[PDB]
Parts: sequence; structure tokens; C-alpha cells
Amino acid sequence: KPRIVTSEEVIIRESLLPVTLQCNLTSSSHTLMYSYWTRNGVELTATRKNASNMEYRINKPRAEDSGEYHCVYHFVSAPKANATIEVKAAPDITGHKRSENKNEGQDAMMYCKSVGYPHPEWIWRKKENGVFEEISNSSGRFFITNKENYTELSIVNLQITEDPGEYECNATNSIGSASVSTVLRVRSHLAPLWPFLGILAEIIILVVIIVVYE
Amino acid sequence: GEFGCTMEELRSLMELRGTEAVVKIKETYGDTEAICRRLKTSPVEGLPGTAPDLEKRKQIFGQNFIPPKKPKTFLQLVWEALQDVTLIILEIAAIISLGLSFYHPPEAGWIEGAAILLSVICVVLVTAFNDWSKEKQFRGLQSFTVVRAGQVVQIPVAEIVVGDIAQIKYGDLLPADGLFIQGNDLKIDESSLTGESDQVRKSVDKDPMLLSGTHVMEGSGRMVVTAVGVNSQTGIIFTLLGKSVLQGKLTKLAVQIGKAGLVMSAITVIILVLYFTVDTFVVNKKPWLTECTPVYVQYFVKFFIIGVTVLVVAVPEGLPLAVTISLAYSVKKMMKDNNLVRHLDACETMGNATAICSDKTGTLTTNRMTVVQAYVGDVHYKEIPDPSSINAKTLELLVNAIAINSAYTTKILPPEKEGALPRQVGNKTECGLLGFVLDLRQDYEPVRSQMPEEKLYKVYTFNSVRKSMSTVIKMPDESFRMYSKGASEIVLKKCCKILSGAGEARVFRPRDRDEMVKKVIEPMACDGLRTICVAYRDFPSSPEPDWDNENDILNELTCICVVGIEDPVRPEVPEAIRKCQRAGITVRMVTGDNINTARAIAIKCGIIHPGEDFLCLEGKEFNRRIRNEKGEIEQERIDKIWPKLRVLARSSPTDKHTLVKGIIDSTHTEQRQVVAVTGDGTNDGPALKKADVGFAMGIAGTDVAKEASDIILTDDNFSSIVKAVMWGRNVYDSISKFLQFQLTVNVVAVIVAFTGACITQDSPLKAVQMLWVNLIMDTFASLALATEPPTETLLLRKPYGRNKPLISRTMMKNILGHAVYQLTLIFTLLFVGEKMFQIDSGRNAPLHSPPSEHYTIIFNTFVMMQLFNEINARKIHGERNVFDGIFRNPIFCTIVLGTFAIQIVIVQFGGKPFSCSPLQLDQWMWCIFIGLGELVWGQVIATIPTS
Ligand SMILES: *[C@@H]1O[C@H](CO)[C@@H](O)[C@H](O)[C@H]1NC(C)=O
Ligand SMILES: *[C@@H]1O[C@H](CO)[C@@H](O)[C@H](O)[C@H]1NC(C)=O
Ligand SMILES: *[C@@H]1O[C@H](CO)[C@@H](O)[C@H](O)[C@H]1NC(C)=O
Ligand SMILES: *[C@@H]1O[C@H](CO)[C@@H](O)[C@H](O)[C@H]1NC(C)=O
Ligand SMILES: *[C@@H]1O[C@H](CO)[C@@H](O)[C@H](O)[C@H]1NC(C)=O
Ligand SMILES: *[C@@H]1O[C@H](CO)[C@@H](O)[C@H](O)[C@H]1NC(C)=O
Ligand code: BEF
Ligand SMILES: [Mg+2]
Repeated sequence: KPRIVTSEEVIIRESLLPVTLQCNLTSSSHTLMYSYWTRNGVELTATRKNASNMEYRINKPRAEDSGEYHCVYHFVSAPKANATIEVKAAPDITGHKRSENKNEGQDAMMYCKSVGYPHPEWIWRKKENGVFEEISNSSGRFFITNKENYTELSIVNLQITEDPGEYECNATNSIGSASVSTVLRVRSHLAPLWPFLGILAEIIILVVIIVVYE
Repeated sequence: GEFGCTMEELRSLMELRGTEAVVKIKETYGDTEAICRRLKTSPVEGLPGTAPDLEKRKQIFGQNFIPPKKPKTFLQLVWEALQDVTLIILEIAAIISLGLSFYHPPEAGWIEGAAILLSVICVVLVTAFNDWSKEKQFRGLQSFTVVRAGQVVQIPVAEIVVGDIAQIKYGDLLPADGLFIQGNDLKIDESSLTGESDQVRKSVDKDPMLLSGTHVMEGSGRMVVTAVGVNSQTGIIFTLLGKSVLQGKLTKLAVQIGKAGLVMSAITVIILVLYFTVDTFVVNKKPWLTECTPVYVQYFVKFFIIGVTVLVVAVPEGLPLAVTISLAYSVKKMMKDNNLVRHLDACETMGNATAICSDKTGTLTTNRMTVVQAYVGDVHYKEIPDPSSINAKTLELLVNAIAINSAYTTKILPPEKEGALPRQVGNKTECGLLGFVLDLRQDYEPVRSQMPEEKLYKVYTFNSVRKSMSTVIKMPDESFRMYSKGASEIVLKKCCKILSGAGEARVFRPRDRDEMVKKVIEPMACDGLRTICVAYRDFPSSPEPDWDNENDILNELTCICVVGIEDPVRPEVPEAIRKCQRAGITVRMVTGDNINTARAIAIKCGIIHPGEDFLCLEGKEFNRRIRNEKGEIEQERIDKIWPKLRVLARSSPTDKHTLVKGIIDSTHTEQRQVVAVTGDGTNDGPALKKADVGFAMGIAGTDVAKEASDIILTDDNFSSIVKAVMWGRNVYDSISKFLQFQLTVNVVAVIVAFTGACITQDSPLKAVQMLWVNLIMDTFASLALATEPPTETLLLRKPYGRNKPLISRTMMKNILGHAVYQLTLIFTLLFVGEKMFQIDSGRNAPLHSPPSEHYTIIFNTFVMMQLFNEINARKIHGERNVFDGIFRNPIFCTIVLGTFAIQIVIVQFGGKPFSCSPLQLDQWMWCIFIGLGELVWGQVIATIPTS
């Protein structure tokens, strides 16, 4: 079994200093063919050379760069050796929904995405009064379907009395945490009626001024 | 040394007519026969041989051919339309915007410049095409023997040279000017040149002046040519010939709007520069030595570009296209009232005209001698009666007497051209009686046909001493019948008896019966009429008296009919003049005819009333009084005459030109004058060119008068001048309705842009949205307001004037009042609109975000208020009811509904290109509510008295 000596794990902070990851193939009796870096199972572009000792440099380390890296060694007639260098950073929410405006009795969905390893756990908290309290499933209409990064919340049969408010999405990992807020609007069914009663309330005014003046 | 040069300059017998012609002839030269000896010609077999050298030497006088004008090509019309005061400025702004769009010192601009250029191209193309089509339509409507060597031979007209000896007969058209050698009582009609309705008699001594273009009506003679080419009286006037009142007002408004926009741009640039200077220099306190060199200049250039951007918003770009389409529509509508407009800029002038100068012969009268009232059988009819009024054989006797007495060569024929008055080819005064007979529904042709010239026994011809031509025949029976017509008193003195009543022929008594006929005839001549009477005589069968004896045959006549002959006024002229005078217009008559006929027709038409409050002059005494002792036309002398002058008689074309010029140029009155001139003759050529508007009679007008005019009356109806006034006041209204609607969009847009550039950093109204609002929607809005039908209540106002501003006080009140409401609503929706509608505020965006519902609501509301202001823009006075007559115009409703539907489509399915987001149903009814509030605010505005 080939021996690979890897660099220590690096935690990506707000520092702008570049980060270098190292693997050293100290012992190998097989004729090496090529090697490459991989992140989350995906080969990084332009990392295939001879590289008996290979380096990968991150010039602007960010939360999106952090992940489970590997330096794979492919030989002519030997099994590949992968090893692992884990890069950890606090989660950073990339995209969300600013607001969800929906009418009564439909389905409303809100989503949040995050980046960085380890993959964060998601907590949804509606803003009850001035504090963020956890939502309650006391009506059987809330569905939280959380995946590795994607996290969706669905509400069915929206009610104007309780549903409207602010919903917070939380992502927490070993290092840090971040959150975003979304405001949900539920519109009444008789909403178009009020402008209609005002449109013909000024038509009556128009056909009284003109006909009195003749 | 040199042969006799051109006659009109070196011996000016031309241009000086009357008895004064021979006055100069006798003192300077011989007896009009030595004048031929002066040239290389003789009265008999003149110009002995062709001799091409001699012909070419004589052709230095002229060619006898006037080259026709060359029609202008479409590209030439486009080139002429390009050079405008407004259109040059708009192109400059478009090029500036296009150039500054690409300035990115180390989308926007690409839209405004293209839109401006497209609108300019549309204006140019529409104007050029309309002028080309109108001129091409006009061109379609409009349209002899000489003694060469011994034996007379037909020669083409163009080869006539000075000295030619020409034989002229009846019905001919004179090709060139000349003198009179010898002839048998030539009578010619010079109404188209001189303006005199009376047929002129050319003799060797009284007036031997022959003019080109006049029609010789009776007699034959011999003439020698003197003025061949453009040197003739028609050619001189032809060669003398080659901005509107509305355009001056439009350019003045344009410069005022430009100055206002420039002030706004300067204010915004000053605000930005002051903000930068205050912020940076005070708090940070930069060294200001070398660091500022790139940064400060780039910032100042950016602020200047922002100011230039604000400047373009203020300028109205759809105004020229709106005016052009409104004018084109009005011209097309006016063409159906038998007014042919030629330049598309003359359709408005007649609306604001303050005076009219009218020719008499051909314009106010029919130029045809007719019998109007008649005294027959002791019954005087002021109007021509029906054929069976008296229903006696006396009418048969009258018809036979008129037909046989004279009707040999003088005949009346159908026009042979559809849409024209009946044409006569004989003596004009004689066919008045034939016209009377024809209008009595009796045919004179059978009577004439049965008696040829061979069967005529004796025909005594009208001459100097006889003065009463007569015809005596015998064939119908064994007795003799003689007919004699002539002057009233001349033939009445020889009327021993009179055929009185429907019964038996009574006797004529000079003591008592003469008083009644004098009392009948005197008012006739009082009203300007000419009295002609007819009588008949019978001779005994056995024996036969000596017909050479003129003593007895002249006397012993039985008078049968007395008629009144005149050149009548057109039937529609009196009421047309009455309607124009009520609209604030003053009508004056300028004519080349006598003073008595001019005064009579002026009394009949209604130009003057008895009392002599006004003044009537002649041509000679108008020139003498108009000039000072130095001999120069002084504007101070004209101002004493034209205010009170009503009739000008015996006036040269120069006199008409002088009068029109003096009226136009004078500043003595309170309001400056606009003068229109109506005509049909060549002598009206100059006056029709100097006037602001020129109307030319279509069927009766000549080529010179039709070419110099702007509007042609295709059916020469004087009541179609009143419809030119009412279509010119409707044009001016439909343009001031569009100014009310357009100038309230520009104020709101410029203030929103200024606030979004200075205070905030982005505007709710994008570029393509305002392209849709200003270019496409406002053009259709102007098309809708143009098609409002005119009404006969427009003819109750007074003319406005040359220097009255376009934007009146009520229009200013409307513009300001509606701008206040629109700005208040827009700002309220911009700053607190997301709390009312319960949506996300879209005030600040990262320029990488989809369109917001907060801003689409503002765009939709703005368009809705413009849509509902298109209704308030229909009343430019203080009218409360803006829905009056809305359904008489279906184009208005069609355009409004189409605009609303297209706006719905644009908002719903516009997307990112239009910067629009789809709206809900309840969010759209609020836009309609706010837009409909404009109508309710219009009444609040209208309540405020502008006085
Ligand atoms: C790199 O080159 C060396 C020297 O030839 C060789 O031993 C080694 O196997 C190569 N590694 C590759 C080709 O991956
Ligand atoms: C790791 O590899 C790099 C690159 O060849 C080399 O410089 C370094 O000395 C190696 N470190 C060890 C501990 O082998
Ligand atoms: C390398 O092989 C190991 C075998 O234990 C496996 O766990 C790892 O995921 C592999 N790495 C990659 C990048 O496939
Ligand atoms: C809420 O209860 C319903 C009961 O039908 C269930 O389907 C749903 O998954 C529950 N949601 C959560 C977040 O537990
Ligand atoms: C979320 O994870 C999936 C699966 O690994 C990946 O395809 C996707 O790009 C991730 N999304 C973001 C926003 O990082
Ligand atoms: C997210 O969750 C963590 C852990 O419960 C909590 O302490 C924190 O206040 C929440 N918000 C943020 C922004 O981290
Ligand atoms: F033809 Be008008 F009388 F000059
Ligand atoms: Mg005339």
C-alpha cells in the first residue's frame, strides 16, 4: 500500500491569505501514471500532471471552497490511493426567497441554500412577537424536507389568520452559523371588491356634476 | 447703329392704353403706318421673303415660346423639407445622445437617438409625399394665318416674329401683342387681362391696342406684331412670378421650451457639482494638488452627461409629427369641400384672416351678360317669368324677332366639358337676348334654320350713325316684316305705337304713355342695368316702298319688348360675404373695371351700404395720394387710406400689389393683419403671390392666376371660402388640444427625472417605457384629437392675430392643475407605496434583479392618468362637460380602447425587456381608480376661475 503524507486540516476564516494543500507520495514501488485533485467526488480542472508531489493553491479562500478534498493517485498496474484532506468553513447562505406572496388556500414554499462542510443542520423559526420561536406542526400542514444543502418548507391550505409572518432559516455547523428571513403574505379573497366599489363611487360623482350643470 | 430694340422698354406703347396711345403715337411717330416703315416690313406683302438670316435677326426680339416650369422631383421635395428650424435642433440632440451613449471613460442613448431620428424621418417623408401628391393632382386639372410672302399661309405660333402682318377673324385667340392697321369694327373681350367686362371696340384712332391672350369676338382686321416673347403683357407678369403664419408661432414656442429645458439642465448640473464639492472638500479635506486631476474631471464630465440626459427629456419629440398628421388629415377633409390645397401649410391661414381682397369680374360676377328683369305687356317683372306667364302670340313674335334679327354667327353651345357654364362664341351682349329666349324655354334654332342668308331681303347693319341694326324680310306672307333692336331712347324715339298687353297693339303717346315707360326704364339704369328695346314694323304689300329710303323705314315702329342686361352677381356671393363679415373679416373689392359698375356690384354684394361712410377711389388718384412730393411710396400715407377704403376701380396689377403690401406691412392698427386674395385673372397674379392666402377660381381661372395661388376652388363656388375659414379654425383648435395633453406629460416626466437624478439614484420610469409613452401612444393620441368634426359655431369668434401666443391662459391652468395631481400621486406611490399595497419595496436595486411590482404599479398608473387625460384634453375652453360629442367621433373611442388593450398586453407579457412584472387583478383596479380620479380632479380645476 502506497504511503501518502497529507497536510493538516485548514479552517477557512475571513483572512485573505492563500491556503495550500499538500500530499506527498513518500513510498510507492509502482510506476505512477498520473494524479489529480478531487472535491466532493468531482475532479478539479487542470490538476493532471506527473506530480509525484502535487500542490493545489486557493488564492481567495471562501466558504464555497471548503469541502472534502482528495488527492487521487492512479498507477499503471496498482489500485488508486485517494487519501483525504478536509477543509471546514462556517456555512454561508447563498440564495433564498425575499418574500412569498400567495392567496388563500394554496401551497407556499420557501427555500434556503448553504455551502461548506460539515453540512449544517437546519432549524426554521417563525418570528412570534419580537423573538424567533420554532414553528408548530399542530395542524398537520407544515412539511420540512431538508437535504444536504437544500432546505424547503411547504404550507398547505394557507389561512390569513395565522400563517402571515416572518420565517427564519438557520444553518449551524461546528464553526459558525448564519440565517436569513422571509416574509409570507396571504391575500384575502374579496380583495378585488374594494377598488370596484371605489371606481363606481366616482362614476356616480361624475354623472351628478355634469347632469346638474346640464 | 442698332436696330429698334424691345418695344416694352424702348418705345413703351405697351402698358399705356386708351386714347393716350395715339396721343404718344402722333407726337413721337406717324399714323401707325410709318411705324411699320421704321421696321423692315410693309402693311402689304410685308416681310418679303423668308431669309433665315433675317428671321434669326428678328428673333432677337423673342422666341414666342415661354418655357414651362420644371416639376420638382421627390428627392428635391425631401431636401426642401429637411431644412427646418425645429428639425435641425432635433437631429443635433439625437446625434449628441448617440455619441454620448458610447462614452465609457477608462442600452441608454441607443434608444433616444434612434427614436428621434425615426420621428424626423417620418415627418420628412409624410410632408414630401403629401406635397408631391397634391401637386401631381393639381397638374392634371389645369391645361394661325400670317402674310409670309404674298399669299397668306398657315404658320405655327412659335415662329411668329416682330413685324409679321397677321389676319385675325372672329373666334381667334391673339398670339402676340401688336398695333391695329385696318379693320371693320373689331370687338374684343379683354376680361382676363384688363378686368373690363364690357367688350372693347378697336379702331384706328380711339384705341389701337392689341394684347396677347384676349379673344377677338367679332370683326376682322389686319395687325402687325410688336411684342413677341415674354415682352408681351402676359409674359411680363408670368416672368415676374417665380414661412406660414402658423410656423412662426410653433418656432417661438419651440425656442421657449428649449430655454426652459436648458434652465432645468443647468440647475441639475449645479446641484450635483455643489453636492460633490460640499461633501468631499469639507469633511475629507483632500490635498487638491495632484490627486484630483483624473478623478475630479471624470466626475464633472459624468455630471455634465447626466445634465444632458435631463435636457433631452424636456424636449417634445412628437410635436412635429403630430402637427404634420393633423394638417394632412385636415387637408384631405378639406379637399371634399372642393378646396384643393397645394402646400399643406396653407390649410390654417384662412382661419385667422382679417381681410379679403376680391376681384369683381369672374370672381364675384359670372362674367356673362344676361337679361335679369323685363318689362313686357305693361307688366314689369323684376325676375325672369315662366314661359306661359302672359301666354300670348307676342312671345312667339319676340322669339322670331330675336332669332331672325341677329343670330347668324353668334350662337350658344354646350360646354363640351363636364362641369362648366354654357359657352358663347359670338358677341357677348347679343347672346344675352338669346339667353333670355333660351331661359324662356323656347328654341330659336328652328326659326334661324328656316331663313338662310340668301332669303334675307335687307339687313341694315349697326354703324356709327344708324346705331340700330335692323332686318326686313318678306317670305312668310305677301306683306313685309322688319325687326329692329337697340338702345332704349334711340329706338323709343322711333316707336309711334306699342304692342301693349295681351290684347291689341295700342298707340304710344309721348305726352302721357311715355311717362310710365320712363318711370319703368329709369330705375333699370339706376341699378346699373343697360336697357335694350325691340320693335317691329310692317310694310304694305302693294306697292313696295323704296328700301334705300332710311327716313320712313326707321320710324313707325311698334315696341314689343324691353329688357335689362347686366353682368349678374353669383347667387351664393351675398350670403357668403354676410357670413364672413360676421366672423370678423372685412371684405374689399379691387377691380380693373369702371367706378360705376364697381360701386353697383359692391352695393349688390353687400360690401358697402349707402351713406358714403367708407371711401371709394380710382387707380390714378390712389397713386397720386399715396406718394409724397419726392415720388416714393410712403407707409405713412397708406395708413390714412386702407382702414376706410372699400372699392378700388381701374387699378393696374401694380396697384393691387401695392394695396395688399400696404395692408400687410402696416402697424397702425391694434392687431396685425392677415390678408387673403381671391382671383381668376392674370392681372391678379402679383396680388395672389404677395398675399398670405391665395384663392383661384378653378374652371374660370387662367393659368397665371392658378399657378400663383395656394388654394384652388375646383367648382369656383364662393361659399367654399367660408368652409375654408371654419376648417382653418378647427385646425388651430385640434393643435391646441394636443399641446394641452403633451405639455403636461413633459413637465411630470422632467420633474420625475430631475428628482431621480438629484435626490434618489434611480427613476421609476425606464427608457423603453417612455419611448412607448411619447413616440407610439402620443402620436395616436394626436390622431384622435384631430378627427373632431367642425361645427358652424366656430364662425362666431374673432380672428386671433399673428403675434398671439399659442399657449393661452386656460391651457396654462389646465397643464399646471393636472401636473400637480399627477406629481402628488406619483411621489406618494414612490415613497410610501409599498406600505399601502403590501409588497416589497423596489426603490433600490442591484441592477441585477428582475423587475419589481412596486415600480410596475407606478408605470401603469402613469399611463392610466395619461389615458384619462386624453379625455380632458378635448375642451380647451372652460367647458365643464368633457363628454359632449364623444360619440360623434368613433376614431377617438377606437384609439383609446386599443391603447388600453395594448397597455394590458405590455404589462402582463412584457417581461424584462419592458422592465414590467405581471400584476394581480386587485392591483390593476387601483390603477384604474387613480386614473379615473383625473376626471374628478378636472372638475375641481375647472371650478377655479382663470380670470
Ligand atoms: C513522473 O516521472 C518519473 C520520472 O520518469 C516517473 O518515475 C514517475 O512514474 C512519473 N509519474 C507519473 C507519470 O505520474
Ligand atoms: C511535500 O512535497 C513537496 C513538493 O515536492 C516538497 O517540497 C516537500 O518537502 C514535501 N514534504 C515532505 C514532508 O515530504
Ligand atoms: C478513495 O477510496 C476510498 C476507499 O476507502 C474511498 O472512501 C474514497 O471515497 C475514495 N475517494 C474518492 C475521491 O473517490
Ligand atoms: C407534520 O405532521 C404531518 C401529519 O400529516 C406530517 O405529514 C408532516 O411531515 C409533519 N411535519 C413535520 C415537520 O414533522
Ligand atoms: C447543493 O448540493 C448539491 C449536491 O451536492 C449540488 O449539486 C448543488 O450545487 C449544491 N448547491 C449549492 C447552491 O451549493
Ligand atoms: C441560528 O442557530 C443558532 C443555534 O441554535 C443560534 O444560536 C443562532 O442565534 C441562530 N442564528 C444565527 C444568525 O446564527
Ligand atoms: F377681373 Be377684375 F375686374 F380685375
Ligand atoms: Mg377678373
